[PDB]
Order: sequence, then structure tokens, then C-alpha cells
Amino acid sequence: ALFLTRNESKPFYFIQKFNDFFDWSTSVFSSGVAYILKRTIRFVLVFCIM
Repeated sequence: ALFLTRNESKPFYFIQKFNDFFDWSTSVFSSGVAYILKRTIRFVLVFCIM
């Protein structure tokens, strides 16, 4: 609350590339989560095999 600006400005160009990389990473993560939740039984068996 002391020093943290509400609006963060001037992001680094590599960080901005990192931000898009992390964004598509979380998109693929959400897709994988949806695929796993679609078929529970196989991943339960995967956990047992693990």
C-alpha cells in the first residue's frame, strides 16, 4: 500500500514477449485442464499408475 503504483508503465520488451509467452502458456494450461476434466477415468488411472 505504501509503494505500489496503480498503473504500471514502460514494460520491458522482453517482458512483454514474456507476457505473451506466459499468456499462451496459461491458455494451453486451461485447454489441458478442460481436456482432463472431460475424461476423468483415464487420468485417475494415470494417477494410480504414478
